Amino acid sequence: NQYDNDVTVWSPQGRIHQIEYAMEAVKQGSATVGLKSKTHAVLVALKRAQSELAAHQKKILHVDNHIGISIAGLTADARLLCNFMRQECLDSRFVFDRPLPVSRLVSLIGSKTQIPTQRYGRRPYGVGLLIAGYDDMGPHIFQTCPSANYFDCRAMSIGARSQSARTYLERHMSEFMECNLNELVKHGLRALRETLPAEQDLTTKNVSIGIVGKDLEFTIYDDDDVSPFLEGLEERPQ
Amino acid sequence: SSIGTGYDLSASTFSPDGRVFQVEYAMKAVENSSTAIGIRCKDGVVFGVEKLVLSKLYEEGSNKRLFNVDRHVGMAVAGLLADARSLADIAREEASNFRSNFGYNIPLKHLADRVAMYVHAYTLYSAVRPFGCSFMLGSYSVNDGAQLYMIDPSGVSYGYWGCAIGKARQAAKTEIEKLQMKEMTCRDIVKEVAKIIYIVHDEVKDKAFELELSWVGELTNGRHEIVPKDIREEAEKYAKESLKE
Amino acid sequence: TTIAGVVYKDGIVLGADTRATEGMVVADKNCSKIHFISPNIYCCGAGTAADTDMTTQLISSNLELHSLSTGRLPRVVTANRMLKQMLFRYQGYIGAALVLGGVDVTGPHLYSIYPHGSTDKLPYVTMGSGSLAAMAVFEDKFRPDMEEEEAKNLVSEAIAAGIFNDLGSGSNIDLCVISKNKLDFLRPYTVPNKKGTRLGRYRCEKGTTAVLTEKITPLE
Amino acid sequence: AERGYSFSLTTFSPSGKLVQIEYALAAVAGGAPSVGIKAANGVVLATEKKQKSILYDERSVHKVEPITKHIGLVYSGMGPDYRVLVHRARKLAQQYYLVYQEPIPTAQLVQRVASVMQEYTQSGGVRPFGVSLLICGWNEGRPYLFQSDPSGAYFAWKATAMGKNYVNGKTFLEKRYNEDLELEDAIHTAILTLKESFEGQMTEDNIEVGICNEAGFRRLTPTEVKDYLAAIA
Amino acid sequence: SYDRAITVFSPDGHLFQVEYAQEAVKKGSTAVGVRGRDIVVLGVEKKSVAKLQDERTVRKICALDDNVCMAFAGLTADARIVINRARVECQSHRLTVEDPVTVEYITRYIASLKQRYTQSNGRRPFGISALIVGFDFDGTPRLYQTDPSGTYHAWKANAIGRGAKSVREFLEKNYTDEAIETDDLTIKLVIKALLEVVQSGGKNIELAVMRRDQSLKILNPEEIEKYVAEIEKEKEENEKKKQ
Amino acid sequence: SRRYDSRTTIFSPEGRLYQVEYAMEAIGHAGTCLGILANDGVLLAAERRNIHKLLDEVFFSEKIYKLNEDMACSVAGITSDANVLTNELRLIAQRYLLQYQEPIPCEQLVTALCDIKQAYTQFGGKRPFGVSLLYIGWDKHYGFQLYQSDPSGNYGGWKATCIGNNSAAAVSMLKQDYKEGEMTLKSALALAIKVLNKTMDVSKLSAEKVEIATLTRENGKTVIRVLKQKEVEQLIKKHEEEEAKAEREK
Amino acid sequence: YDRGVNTFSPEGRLFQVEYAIEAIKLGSTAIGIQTSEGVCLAVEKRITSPLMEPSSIEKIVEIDAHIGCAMSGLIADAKTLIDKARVETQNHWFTYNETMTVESVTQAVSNLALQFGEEDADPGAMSRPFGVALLFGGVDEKGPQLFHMDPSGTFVQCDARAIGSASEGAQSSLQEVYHKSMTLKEAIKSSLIILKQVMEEKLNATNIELATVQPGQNFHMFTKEELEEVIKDI
Amino acid sequence: SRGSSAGFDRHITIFSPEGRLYQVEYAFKAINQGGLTSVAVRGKDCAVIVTQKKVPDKLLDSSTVTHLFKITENIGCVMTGMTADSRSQVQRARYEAANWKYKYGYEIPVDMLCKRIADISQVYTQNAEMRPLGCCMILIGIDEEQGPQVYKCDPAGYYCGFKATAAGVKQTESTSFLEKKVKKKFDWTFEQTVETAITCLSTVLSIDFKPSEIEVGVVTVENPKFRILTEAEIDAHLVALAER
Ligand SMILES: CC(C)C[C@H](NC(=O)[C@H](CCc1ccccc1)NC(=O)CN1CCOCC1)C(=O)N[C@@H](Cc1ccccc1)C(=O)N[C@@H](CC(C)C)[C@@H](O)[C@H](C)CO
Repeated sequence: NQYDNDVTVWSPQGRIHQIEYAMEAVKQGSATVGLKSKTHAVLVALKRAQSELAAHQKKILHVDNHIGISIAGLTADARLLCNFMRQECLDSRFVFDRPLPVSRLVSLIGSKTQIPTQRYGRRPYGVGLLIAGYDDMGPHIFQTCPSANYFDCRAMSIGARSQSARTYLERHMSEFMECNLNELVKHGLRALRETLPAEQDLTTKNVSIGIVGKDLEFTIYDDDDVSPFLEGLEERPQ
Repeated sequence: SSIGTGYDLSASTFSPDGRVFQVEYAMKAVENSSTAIGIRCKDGVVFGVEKLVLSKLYEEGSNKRLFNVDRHVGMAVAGLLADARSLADIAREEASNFRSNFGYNIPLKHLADRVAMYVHAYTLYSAVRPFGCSFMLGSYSVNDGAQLYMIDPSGVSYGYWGCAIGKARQAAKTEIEKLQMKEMTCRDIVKEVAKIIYIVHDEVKDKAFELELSWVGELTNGRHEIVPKDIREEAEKYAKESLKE
Repeated sequence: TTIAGVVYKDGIVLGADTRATEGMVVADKNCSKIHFISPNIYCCGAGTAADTDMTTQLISSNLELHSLSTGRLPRVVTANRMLKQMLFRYQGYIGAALVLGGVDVTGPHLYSIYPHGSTDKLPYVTMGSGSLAAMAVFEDKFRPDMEEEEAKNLVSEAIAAGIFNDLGSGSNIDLCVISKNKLDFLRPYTVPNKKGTRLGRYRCEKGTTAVLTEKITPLE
Repeated sequence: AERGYSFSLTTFSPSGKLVQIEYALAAVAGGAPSVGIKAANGVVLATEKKQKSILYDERSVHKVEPITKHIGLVYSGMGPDYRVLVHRARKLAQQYYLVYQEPIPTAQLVQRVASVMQEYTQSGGVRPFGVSLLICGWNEGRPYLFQSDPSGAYFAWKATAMGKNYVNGKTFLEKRYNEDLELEDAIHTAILTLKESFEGQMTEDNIEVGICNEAGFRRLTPTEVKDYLAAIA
Repeated sequence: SYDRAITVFSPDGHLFQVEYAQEAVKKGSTAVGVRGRDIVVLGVEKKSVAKLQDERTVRKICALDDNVCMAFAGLTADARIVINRARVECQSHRLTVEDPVTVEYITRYIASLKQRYTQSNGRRPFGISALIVGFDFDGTPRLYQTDPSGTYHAWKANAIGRGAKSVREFLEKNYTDEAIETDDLTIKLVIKALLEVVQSGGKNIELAVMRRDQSLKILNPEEIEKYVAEIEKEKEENEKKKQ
Repeated sequence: SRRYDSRTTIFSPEGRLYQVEYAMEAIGHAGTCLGILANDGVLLAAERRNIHKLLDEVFFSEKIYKLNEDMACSVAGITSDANVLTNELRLIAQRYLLQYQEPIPCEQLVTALCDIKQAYTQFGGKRPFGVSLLYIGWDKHYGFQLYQSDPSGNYGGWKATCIGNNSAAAVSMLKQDYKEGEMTLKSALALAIKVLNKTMDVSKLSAEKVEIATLTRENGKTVIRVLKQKEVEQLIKKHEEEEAKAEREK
Repeated sequence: YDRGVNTFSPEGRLFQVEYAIEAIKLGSTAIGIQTSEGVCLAVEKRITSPLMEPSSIEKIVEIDAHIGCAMSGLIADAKTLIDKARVETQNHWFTYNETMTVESVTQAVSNLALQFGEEDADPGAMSRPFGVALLFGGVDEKGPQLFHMDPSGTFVQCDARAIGSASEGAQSSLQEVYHKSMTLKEAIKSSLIILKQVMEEKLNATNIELATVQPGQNFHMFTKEELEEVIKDI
Repeated sequence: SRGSSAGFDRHITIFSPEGRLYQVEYAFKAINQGGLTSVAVRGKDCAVIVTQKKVPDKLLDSSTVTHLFKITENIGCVMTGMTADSRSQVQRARYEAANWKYKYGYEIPVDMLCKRIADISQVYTQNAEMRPLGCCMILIGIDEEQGPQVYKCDPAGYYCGFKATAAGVKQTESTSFLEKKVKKKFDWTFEQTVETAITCLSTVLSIDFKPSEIEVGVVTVENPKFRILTEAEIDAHLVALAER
């Protein structure tokens, strides 16, 4: 209780409680899935709604022509980090006239987000990110945490009840690398839908898709443009 | 060895018995991390890291605990990873500045000294908290020799022949002592490193793990490089076989 | 001005004239150009008067602080470093040419310091508008390890050359002898120039000045 | 990285007491005793320079310090704080001299140093000085003795004492001393009032004395102290 | 500098420092003000009459410009600060814009200042409330009220300070079109409202009035005693011959 | 960092500033200091706490400061804070003089200092100045003037007031013997002697223990003078000759 | 027990922000309805005294000729945000010679969300979140749009939304009467009805304010007479 | 009083009711945490430093384990206490020395260096944002006229010149030894000084060192350059001691 309120205070057990509390912010948001084939990187996000009269929250954001993200946590921090990534990409294009390698952008995210976890009066970024990108090393799915740690993934899921999605993806990793785009998005949608009780399922009103690849810039499908993906899926079990 | 009545909430505050508990807590954060060892032979330095895998979903080579600080200097980290990466940035920048100012590759002892001073600068104020990681810097040159240094969260820097940091630090040190690295070569050493890593690893409590390896010596023209897949799989085979005795 | 400095067997002799000009007019007939730095270090100033003043004063002050903290007698190299570094930091905008002389724990030391911040350690130096004449006297009649009175004669001779040959120099000759255990700050060491005596009485008797307004005011 | 605490560490208690200043005075009334005596033709400062071993080199650090050629200092309290205040005082004096080309009046130096000490009772992230200062000087013919305490307050003294047993020393000086004394006499009664608390064989290395007449301020040599400490001369 | 959050939210959603400042306003001398047809009157109660104190140097009514006057309630020093900054602003407005100043504008400025002090680091809310009064061009007489929170409103008549609720209720029950139909009647309304809470006197009451295109006029204790005499006479010629 | 902060510029739940009140408590323990306004002048009279046999007395005064050629002030509380504030007052006065080429009106100087004190009460996180001040002066706008300022940054103009130890009783006692419009410097000095006599804890009252200064208008110029011990003794003796006289009628 | 203004709860949220959300619940309730014929915003004024001029209570303001805003909670905090919005729209007009989309304005204001803190900050930087909630109703190229924003900075589009003290009940009543094809008159009527339900005082022409922004007409604040003519058909 | 406390006087550098600074004393206790002891002895024509070299691991390049530091060619030092803080203070010392020579044109006196370092420590003593360093510094070197100089500075801000001193765990015992040995008045030669130091440490720890258990710094009048003794020339003194 005395080691809870500052990010500059180590616990006697070698832990920083503010960082972990910040990590808990990711689980507060709606779940999201990211997976890559060998040609495409795909983000599938479950949009959440307050009431039935409120539109669904944006979960997928455009960063650069070759990079997009899916957020999970505080939308303000998400917008901040997003603008940062956008700025870094623009800088890279301005200086070198070539798109910024995704891994380097992720490294910069790590460096930036690490700073406030070591200064008094500062706080960690209350947001988790799934980054889908394509460069001359192929497609990439990355994950960034409030603890400023980042991971290079074959597949990943973060947020509320994302454990189900994780469990699903962990079985189909081997399938992922050879799937075509439609099958990849399918797998993503199944993983995403696993994080739901049987009384509810995916809809064109509550599902967003972000796709980037060797033949496609990062694009966001939101409403009627999602139907070609949903229509072509199993009935799921109970 | 356990006081905490407000005397352990800051690095700007001494304990009544003359201790800075924040630093020690950071060291405990280092202790809770997976073990990373590094050993110096007569012709260079070899690094080995027990990189625990938290999920099969993660790509191979994710969360590298082995860094390239300079073209002639490698870095093995243990503990809070973000801090370790920031420290890697600081070390890199220090080496770059040294080159830009003096015109040659930075001597390892000096780099270790500088970075260590930077680390120590955090064990003194309430405005910042000590780094939660320990690390090892390895290098080789013909005019300098083979060198291996280590820095803990307090800012202490020392030169080692063999060193380990993490959970089974002592358990690894007892295994390193058995070796005669003052006569052996980095080629033979890799196998022994992988071996000690597999020995020290606890297959029960900790789940699956990936092994990281790093060269820096005469066999690499003074460049710090990753161990080729061939030699790595060879060393892992030697280790898995040596675990049946 | 016309300042000089020499190093003899037992120490150092510093010389200077006393003429201060503004334009081509003598403003001060008696100006002290030999400045106190430390009890064992003195410095002659030529160039922009206020600059030499404030510079020499500042360095004197800093040296007082220095010796106050160190408890020892100030070294000449210290005054030299302070002076040259300050002057160099201002890139010559401080018009201060200086002759720094003093006796140390290491012996007698004489420096010349130009306003751009360069220094020269020499057995004898000259600075000022009359420095060429004085330097001619030095180059003609200097020998190493002179006796005190001999060196005093030489320096006063140099300053004299500056006084009579340079329109920028004039009036008295001030000397400063500094040995390992003596400080002779001889003010008017020589008055080689004298104003002619008045040949008339132009005294105005009380009443010759017409007055329009008067007001007396008592004090205490 | 570092910045600083911007808030006062010295605040008013409900009773109205600036507690940290009082604790600072508690630190002052705990150090070696120091006496100061103004004597018509001069001023005397004296202090207990009792080390704590034969290994100490008493001829390296001094308690009686000169500020300028005409002003001197002794103290009661913490050494380091005193040292800081000495450096600062010297600097202030040099500033005054650079501006006016005239040696700083003792009262002025006292006031300025007092302002400096006052700062540390209000400025952020700092404690007051654990030091009381006795400042002697010779300005405009007359001699001067001043005291400045941690609060930044200052008083003019004919004679006084600080440190351990400053009350007994104050009554002692109040009785066994008065005006019209010469410098010699003042030094005598100063070493005498210092002897009223010297729990040991008071040598020439156990105490330090500085004098300030109209010929400047200086520290008395151990030899002169030996001559005086012969209970005569 | 002092980078410390002073005014923050409480778990129940309150800004405690601001509320405390409002309580500091509650301890202030009662200040009332009413708006009429061609006049506007501001009066302040318990002036802490010590009779050894110069009345002029402690007035709670201050002019901001030739157009706008203002009374206050709470910490007098803070009020001095706010008043001076308001005057400076009144001049700056003339500098950047040829036109003078509207009452609403300067009120908005004061309010914004207070709020800024409710949301800034290292600072602390002003412990005052203000009754701002003026006759901006177009002739329309206006009265506004401010709050430590930064909120501000317009009123026909209002009161702040010690027992402000009582005078507010009185004014509510007494503010008619019949009352304040004449200047002297509006002033009498202010005096009555003040007497309904003040410790029964007249030497405790400071009243001032602004009228049309004229300057601010403070009422001498003689004139105040006259109006109070007429008020004490109307309370015995319409309240004594019926009760 | 946030833990060590004593929060010096923060409202108390009742709506008050605690450090200010505590500073007032500090002032209540300081030497008694009063001032009275007359028709031909104005005066300050303060108890002296620096009263010891071994003190050197090298200044014109102890608690009386000259601020301006037309203005002087007296102080009560922490003396060092008082030094700061007085120095700053002199600064302000000289600035106004430099700007308008005429002496600063007294009230303007007072307000000028009070804005600084208030600033110390509202932000910065510093402790306030534990000092109350009494200002006496003359200007071409309001003639002779007396003012009082508290650490709250609050001030007021008085015809007679007191500040320091036993200030309350002194105030009521001044209320008793006040004289709006009929006050002369002499009667004011008598009043000062009386009040300072009853209020000072150590009775009898020697001239050693008190300190009196007067500001008057003489031939176009303003005169500020601190009374010598003899004059004070005259006032005291006269007070006793007026006290032993009224007690005859019994 | 005091803590920093950027401290996280074990649940994973910022204390100050949550407390600001709690602060909104004490404010005047406001309702915004989106309709293909235009957007409408209505809000109670909560007059606490007959002496208080009700025309000086504006909880509905004009951001620009095509965008209006309704606010609930600590209004003093909202003033700053409103001015920032106006300035942003005008800057955008200056730079690009076009109007801002409602979403862009809402986002711009939402960028001032967690712009508070103690250390490592500017001297004039915010010390605490804004204790206010906003409804942005306007007409752009995407037609009529209504947005909602809270101190968290999370902003989202709504077809119909109620903020304030009577948030929940009014939201339920809104859900009961909203179909994505209402006429603007129906929206205004429903708004005033729900308002009359949730208000403690008797709903009249001086008790509330209503404003509409429609594809053909600029931001319009309903006058007393028009308000009466809608209240008429109660 | 007599151990009293109030407020945060045990957490930061503010005064206790009895006028103490608890954090400073705690720093002095932090000096002992290293578990080592250093001895400094001044001779007639030299100055000697000796310190434990606890190397409990064969995995350490024993050449990197040192508490002796060269500040200047003619100024040496030994640090006792927290290692990192010690290295920090050494860096600062080197800076102040180099800067001194740059500004004033002559080598800094050991006196002035120590005074400077102590003055820097005083700030840590007076400011609450930082905490004093858990180390003690002992400087040695030859002065142009005052000859051999051995100075020492504390975390408290205290600095002093010494005929001999010690620091660390067995400080008091070592001082009590040294003053007893000084009163006897011997001919303080080089070997006398070195032997006195080594035997002080030895009879204070009861160890009788191997030549790889201690390290010895030294500075002579005939050779003013700070010199570190090899294992061999230490073993020379060691075997020179076991004869009388
Ligand atoms: C009359 C005395 C009190 C001082 C005299 N002052 C002056 O001449 C000052 C110069 C101020 C200045 C401003 C900016 C930059 C430089 C200088 N002039 C004025 O005060 C008034 N004037 C303003 C406009 O009309 C002309 C001068 C002076 O400095 N004289 C120098 C000569 C000089 C050099 C460069 C610039 C200006 C003057 C001098 O005597 N120097 C002697 C050395 C001493 C004084 C240490 C010698 O060098 C000998 C006499 C030859 O001049």
